[PDB]
Amino acid sequence: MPSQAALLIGDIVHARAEWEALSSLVTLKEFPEGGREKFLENCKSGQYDDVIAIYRSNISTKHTGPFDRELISALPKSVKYICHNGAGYDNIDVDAATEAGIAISSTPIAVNNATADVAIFLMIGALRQAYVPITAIRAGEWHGKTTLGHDPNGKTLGILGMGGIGREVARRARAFGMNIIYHNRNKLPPELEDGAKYVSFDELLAQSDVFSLNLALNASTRHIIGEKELAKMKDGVVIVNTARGALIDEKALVRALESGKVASVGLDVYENEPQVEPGLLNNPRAMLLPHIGTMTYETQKEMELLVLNNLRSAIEKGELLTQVPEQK
Repeated sequence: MPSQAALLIGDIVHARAEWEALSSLVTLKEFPEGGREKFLENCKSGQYDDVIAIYRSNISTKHTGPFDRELISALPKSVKYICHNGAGYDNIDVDAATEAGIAISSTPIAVNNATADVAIFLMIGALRQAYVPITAIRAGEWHGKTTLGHDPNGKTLGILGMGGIGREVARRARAFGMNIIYHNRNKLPPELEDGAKYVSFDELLAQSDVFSLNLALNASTRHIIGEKELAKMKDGVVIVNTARGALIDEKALVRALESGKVASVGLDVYENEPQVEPGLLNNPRAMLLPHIGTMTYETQKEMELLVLNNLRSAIEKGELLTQVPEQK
């Protein structure tokens, strides 16, 4: 009927022009900040009662809290679409949305290159324990206590969750001379394996020299790598995570670093970020970044544009471009 609106939660950094352009189709509304309590008050107040679609992002969670069952339950009945900026969306309760008649899109295949770039950066950092020489040169110590690292050449990269990101990690890692193995719940068809060898979960733990993971976070993949799994890995394994930190029992990871079971880690993500377990943060043999995977100009703008294109498709045609696989 008349009077459709779109609501922006949080900020749009790179694609403001594309957002403003949607005003030819709908009334543009914004919730740039304010907290969950105030967001819920706005919902109950009727002011969003014409909103058919919502743009939100992983970062914008700080302004509303997650789009969990409770928040979805408060959304006005008008809402038909939530277009999310991020390849991960573990802060949206997808089934609650389905029940409320809301379709969700995310941003898959825009994050792949940048995240993989950071995964390989982290892997080489971890294999060289590069925080030591990075710190030493700046301190005027030259090498300082730098120790010899290991070459990735001839070594096995194991990938738990071979998907778009994993394939781009594998492509890079092969150029470094690595052999690639992976485990998904189901073997991928040959073009999607793109050269990698399928193995069981236990075999992935046993055979990886560098172990990396790309899983969606959920109640069952939380701590999928815990004490038991670390104990199955090779002595001297290096672990890389650019996915979600809570996939690993970080306290168990710290104990495994401490015993020498794990030689090093290359992390971009953490179980309670922005907090990092102290024994992890304080370990100069670890290679650690503060979740910078997609923090580039080209990737961030591509991610925004994908969300806005989903929105425009939803409004004009009543369909999404990248609807989440749960609903599809």
